[PDB]
Amino acid sequence: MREIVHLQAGQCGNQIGAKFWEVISDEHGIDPTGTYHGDSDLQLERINVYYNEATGGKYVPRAVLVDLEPGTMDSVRSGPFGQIFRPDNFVFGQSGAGNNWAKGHYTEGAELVDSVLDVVRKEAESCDCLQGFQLTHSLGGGTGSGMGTLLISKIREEYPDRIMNTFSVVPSPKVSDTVVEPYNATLSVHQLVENTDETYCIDNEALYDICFRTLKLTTPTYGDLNHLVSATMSGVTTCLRFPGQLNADLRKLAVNMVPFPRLHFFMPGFAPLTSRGSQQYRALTVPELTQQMFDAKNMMAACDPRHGRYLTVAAVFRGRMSMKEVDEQMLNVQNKNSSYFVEWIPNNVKTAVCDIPPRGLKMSATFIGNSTAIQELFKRISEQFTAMFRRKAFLHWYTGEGMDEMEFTEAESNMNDLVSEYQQYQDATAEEEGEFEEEAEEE
Amino acid sequence: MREIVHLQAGQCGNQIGAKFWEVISDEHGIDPTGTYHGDSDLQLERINVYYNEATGGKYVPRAVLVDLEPGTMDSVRSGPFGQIFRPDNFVFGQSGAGNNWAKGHYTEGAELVDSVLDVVRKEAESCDCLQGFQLTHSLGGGTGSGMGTLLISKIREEYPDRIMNTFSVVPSPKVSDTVVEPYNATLSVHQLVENTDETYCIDNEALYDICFRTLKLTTPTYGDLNHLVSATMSGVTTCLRFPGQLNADLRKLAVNMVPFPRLHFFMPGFAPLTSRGSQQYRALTVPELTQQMFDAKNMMAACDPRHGRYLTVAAVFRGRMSMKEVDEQMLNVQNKNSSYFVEWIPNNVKTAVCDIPPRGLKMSATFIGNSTAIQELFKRISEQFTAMFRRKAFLHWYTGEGMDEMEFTEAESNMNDLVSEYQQYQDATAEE
Amino acid sequence: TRREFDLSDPLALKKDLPARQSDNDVRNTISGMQKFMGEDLNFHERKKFQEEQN
Amino acid sequence: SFSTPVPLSLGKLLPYE
Amino acid sequence: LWHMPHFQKVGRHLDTFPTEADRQRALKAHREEC
Amino acid sequence: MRECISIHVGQAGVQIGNACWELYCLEHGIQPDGQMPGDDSFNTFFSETGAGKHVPRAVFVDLEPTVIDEVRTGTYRQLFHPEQLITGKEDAANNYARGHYTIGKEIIDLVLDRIRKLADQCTGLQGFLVFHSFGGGTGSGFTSLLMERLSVDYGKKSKLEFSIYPAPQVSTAVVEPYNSILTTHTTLEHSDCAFMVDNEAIYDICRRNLDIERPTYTNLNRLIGQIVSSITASLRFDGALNVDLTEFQTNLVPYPRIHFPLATYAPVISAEKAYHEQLSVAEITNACFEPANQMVKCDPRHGKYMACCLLYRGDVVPKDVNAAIATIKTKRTIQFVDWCPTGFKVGINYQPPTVVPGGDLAKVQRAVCMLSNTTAIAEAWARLDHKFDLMYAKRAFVHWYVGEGMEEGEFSEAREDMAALEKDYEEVGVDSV
Amino acid sequence: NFINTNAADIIMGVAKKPKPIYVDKRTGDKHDLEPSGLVPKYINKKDYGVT
Ligand SMILES: Nc1nc2c(ncn2[C@@H]2O[C@H](COP(=O)(O)OP(=O)(O)OP(=O)(O)O)[C@@H](O)[C@H]2O)c(=O)[nH]1
Ligand SMILES: Nc1nc2c(ncn2[C@@H]2O[C@H](COP(=O)(O)OP(=O)(O)O)[C@@H](O)[C@H]2O)c(=O)[nH]1
Ligand SMILES: Nc1nc2c(ncn2[C@@H]2O[C@H](COP(=O)(O)OP(=O)(O)O)[C@@H](O)[C@H]2O)c(=O)[nH]1
Ligand SMILES: [Mg+2]
Repeated sequence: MREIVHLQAGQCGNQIGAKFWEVISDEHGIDPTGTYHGDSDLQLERINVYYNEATGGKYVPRAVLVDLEPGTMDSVRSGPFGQIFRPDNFVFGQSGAGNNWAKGHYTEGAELVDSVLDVVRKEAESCDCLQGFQLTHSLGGGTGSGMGTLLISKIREEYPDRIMNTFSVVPSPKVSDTVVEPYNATLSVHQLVENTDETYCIDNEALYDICFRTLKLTTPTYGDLNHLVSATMSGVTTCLRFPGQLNADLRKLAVNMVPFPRLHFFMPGFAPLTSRGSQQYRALTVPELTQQMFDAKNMMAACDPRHGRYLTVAAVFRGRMSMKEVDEQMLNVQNKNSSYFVEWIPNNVKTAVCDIPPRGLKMSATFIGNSTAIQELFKRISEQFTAMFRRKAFLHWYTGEGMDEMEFTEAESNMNDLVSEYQQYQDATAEEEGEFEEEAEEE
Repeated sequence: MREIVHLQAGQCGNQIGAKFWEVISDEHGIDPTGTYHGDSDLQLERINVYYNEATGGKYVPRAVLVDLEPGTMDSVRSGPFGQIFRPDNFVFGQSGAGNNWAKGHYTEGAELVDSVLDVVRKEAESCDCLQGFQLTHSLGGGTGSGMGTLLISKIREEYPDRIMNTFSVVPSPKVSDTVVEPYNATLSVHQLVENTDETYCIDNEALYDICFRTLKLTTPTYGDLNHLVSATMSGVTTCLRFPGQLNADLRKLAVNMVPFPRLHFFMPGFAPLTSRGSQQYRALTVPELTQQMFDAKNMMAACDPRHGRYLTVAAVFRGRMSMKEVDEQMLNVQNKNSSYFVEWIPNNVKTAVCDIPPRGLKMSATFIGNSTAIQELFKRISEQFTAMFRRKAFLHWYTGEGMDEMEFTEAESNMNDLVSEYQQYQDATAEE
Repeated sequence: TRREFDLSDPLALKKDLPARQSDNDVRNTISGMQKFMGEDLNFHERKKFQEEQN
Repeated sequence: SFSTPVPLSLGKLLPYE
Repeated sequence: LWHMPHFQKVGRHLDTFPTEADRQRALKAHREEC
Repeated sequence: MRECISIHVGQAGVQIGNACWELYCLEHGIQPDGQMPGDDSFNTFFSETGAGKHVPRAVFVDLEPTVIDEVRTGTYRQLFHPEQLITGKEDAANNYARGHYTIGKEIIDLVLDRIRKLADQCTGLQGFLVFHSFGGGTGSGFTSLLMERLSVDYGKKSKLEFSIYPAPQVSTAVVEPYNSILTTHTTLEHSDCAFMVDNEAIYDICRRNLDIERPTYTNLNRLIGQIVSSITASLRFDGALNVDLTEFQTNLVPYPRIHFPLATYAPVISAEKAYHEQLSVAEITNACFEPANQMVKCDPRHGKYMACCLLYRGDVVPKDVNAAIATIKTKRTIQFVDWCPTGFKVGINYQPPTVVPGGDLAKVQRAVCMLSNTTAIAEAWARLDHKFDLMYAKRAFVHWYVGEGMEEGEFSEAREDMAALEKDYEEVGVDSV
Repeated sequence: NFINTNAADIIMGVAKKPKPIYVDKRTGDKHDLEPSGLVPKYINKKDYGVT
């Protein structure tokens, strides 16, 4: 009875949403029609978290699908599990954004948020006790970035004391498949900074690296990429829907991992992923999961934690397991890697343990890392944005649609302030206090 | 209880290690699929030394196979016991070394070790009480000598208070199969000396002499040579895995074999070997094992202890036997050969007894000798190195990849200092 | 016959399954992700009949 | 068929209907 | 291990010894023994 | 007619209470339905309905439904009252501020109504046993406000705390030092006694003694239930010496701010070692003073014992009790302060400890529990102040507390009180002349 | 200096006063306290007892 409302923005958001809803529909035992055909009684105990009850024992997702182009909604409706969605939750425009942030934020996206927010309020006021909002979008396009951030701003203004979760597909320096990505990526981080409680950075070249080295698939397509992203998305909120020995919901993870309100960018990972040939040579154990989860190959963002300091770490395990092994492994890694963890926080790692594993699996785990090595992503975005903006390339498409030139400079300044804040919290001493205390009061 | 991490460098290292894993898989009773099909209870008691448990009652070796050419990896995987290795344990480069120590140590070996050390640390932190690392390699190649010694140095820096055993195939003057091999042989001795706990010197001409004369085979292939090397290699660690009346592990042998930190080169030998036609005519007893152990025809090096002095001698016996006969034979050899042993160390011998014999055999023995007669090998390598370097043979291959010319001079100086130390401990008086 | 014995069973790793014993596993589904769509088991047959088409 | 508005639509078959 | 100088100049809450001289003698003996 | 009211608050409290009430039902011969298959000894923990139904005197309090629903669904769903299991809607999310000012303030009216309705059935009431953990948001904030309003409602009734102290090395949270400071600050004046346990020492004990290489929270909760049953056996079953709750309330707290005893149980052994060991009174009382058998990860050799309370169960004789206590006193490793020449209290009980099916312990004739007060927890307070201070230098995780009900100066006052508590401990520990 | 400024805004701040909410049933049932009638709000009005 802590409901989570799902929002999907853009083509990337809609495809990730379709795969994620297929994954948890199979997890809770729901056929594409909507009914329930399962084997355990613990599956319908907590199903109101994601599913609205319909007539005749049907279940529909509590998700809205929002787009500026009519072409994606056809493929989503006629996809694998397209029957389960309500037809009134598909909100689409008719003229596309054209990979433009100005069209998504001012010109075309401003006329669509008035129709989206009616459905959002309709499905947010019918809940019993709202846990919060979840968003799936990409910072490289026009529908996902601009109008997604506009929806974020309006939703945060309307519902202040709820939780806001974003899964943002940040751009890549190598797998950049759009010329005008740096403008859309630089103008969106400022709207992401002060209007989100948790943000998870997912990067396409990191997903491709996982599918090439760890999994060794022959053709790693977008179905596999969104399959991995859905694997990330399920294990964060499994503690709301399934019982366990130690529970940790979204607020419990955010409280422990966010020390300051401007530091809410996380890198995610999943644990038991193994190639087809190396399956029979490997045993599923808790030390194995903890050993392989902290691998730098496993990260779903293109940031190497060896270039920074782990500010905070969280791990959510799933399966029948002993607490002693979990606690001893997360003490052991902290005592071994002495320099990769910050020094003004003792015991940087948080543990959660759930009982019910994924279907057909014995044991699994999920990693969320708040690290200072995330500043190199913003530095690369800022350097490409500066390189383009010095010579004023592609600027008429943004300026002739209601934007003055000072917004780009303020976005650069805010990104530079964020990277300076991360650098100062990295290179900070712990055995010292100064310049704001009460001058050693009393005697 | 004490794990050993195995390392395989080069084509020679891959082939020797593959035969070695076949031999000890047959010792511990493991099918080529990987499971356990045995007939005793002591087979599975000490098996974590070399094998990691997997799901379904499967055992996978704790070995890494490193090569700079993918040709050898396919043959190893397509061999008879190739399916037992985990697929991630093969680390192979795409461009070879081409018998070049400079390519192996600076250009091509700089980027391969960043991937090798991940797997090595992955299999080293999974052990409970790691006994140490074992290496098998040859100094006649590029990816075995240069990159191999680079791995030795980096493992030495990462894990200081551990054990480093190596089986080095140093070259031979008559069975020389490479023109530029004196450079590779000379430039690795310094890195072995400054970073190795124990070194065992193996010679292909010595193995050929054994297989020609004692075993009497018509086609002495590298399979038979690797069989001899592996049968030597198993008897050094048999005391860790099998019980006995008197135990001696790798650290136990190292303590009593290394009296000085620059003296850690050993000559090995094996005892029960006999020809097919002479198999029925030979009785297997402890005096036969002891008389066939210490024969100068039997050494696995290009070294004769008649020209030198036995600094210290170790013997590891295998089989149910009596301690009195072992002690009296090891005393009788010391009494009879009074001039072939040094005097400043009394009780020059070390003895270990293991219960379980090798499979298909009743009694066996293994010998490890620290002797001064190993310095003639280094003298020969140094004089051929100087003979090439005075006329500057092949130096463009080594210079154009980023090596100064002073490295050859310091290699000469360090090798000459080592052989001078061996001369000094040969010419040592009882009193002064 | 002690409650919670399976956590400390010595033969627990002996009485286990690799969870991907074969391609035709009933239990391997989309949520437990040992099976992936991008594994082209039809790759070589598709390549051969493409060559025949050309 | 699905993406076109309710006005400006001919007789067409909606997906899954 | 480490504490602020902010929280060093704060005293005790109990007063168990009869006289301050006896307390100081006991503290001196305990410091010399430790 | 002697009775105690159990208040299990938090997930740790509920999961300890499950094992505790299973143990109590097996001790008194109550079915999971709640009916017996002239003895009134169950009245200490159960209330007899006129039709034969037995209802426990326990209140399960939580702010999340995921662990109360297991109780409402599982085997003992017919035993507990539906009204005695109280469940919020949103958990405290590891905030003392949420557990004390925003979320915890709402349901205390209902909790105190249940407490009053269970305390009005009591012919003679001994006290309240509060099961909780310092780390969690509910077990910090709601426990603090529960004891504040409980001291308002009831004047000077005894409050015993069974509390999970934070472990020195392992933990399952980050904001545990904040919660521990702000918990001990309030319970220091509003608690009567507070028995410390932590998970790391019980992990070591279960790994070394019970031959379990992988313990679990259930394996910990069974041992905690054995400790609480050993405490209440003097009330329920007859013995040579009777120890009531106020007795060891009085006999282990020598000063107004020093009310933190440490618990120990002996013998905790397995079947393959119970087949070999002769478990006599001297052996079971020598096993209690061993620092490796302590249930709190602190070494008593650093500190000095202030008082001890020993509770023996089974085939035990006072002469063999007292000779062994004399031997303990004459040993040189164990040290007492100079102003405590009489340092012990003893209790003797006749009924041996029971055994549960599937349990870890062995069926043993005699056993002993110990509640001891040492100076060697000043190091634990010093380490916890180290962690709190090292976080508090940069003011990390403080906005979550500030923007949810409480000001900043409460942090400074809650640390300045604990520094005075440390100086209190050294003043107590310093010997005379 | 981000560390000093974060400390400064943390120090120079006030706590949000909670809105009074009470819970009725075993399962959580949150209700606002002010307009329910269980708190004497309208007695305190200015026109109490006079025309
Ligand atoms: N001994 C023991 N300790 C437990 C058990 N379960 C949880 N804990 C402790 O409880 C602490 C965390 O608080 P929890 O009890 O899990 O949850 P909570 O008290 O309700 O606090 P919130 O979850 O924030 O509402 C951890 O530090 C654990 O050590 C248990 O079964 N046995
Ligand atoms: N991970 C992932 N990335 C995607 C997917 N579809 C598109 N992308 C990436 O998103 C970028 C384009 O963003 P786009 O989907 O057009 O955003 P939109 O304009 O809001 O629809 C491309 O560079 C793609 O690499 C997807 O299904 N999964
Ligand atoms: N004893 C032995 N020697 C070998 C074996 N294989 C190769 N060699 C010797 O090693 C030399 C060539 O080594 P090479 O393949 O270049 O080593 P690599 O470059 O490290 O792979 C030849 O002179 C061979 O005599 C083997 O299986 N056993
Ligand atoms: Mg909780």
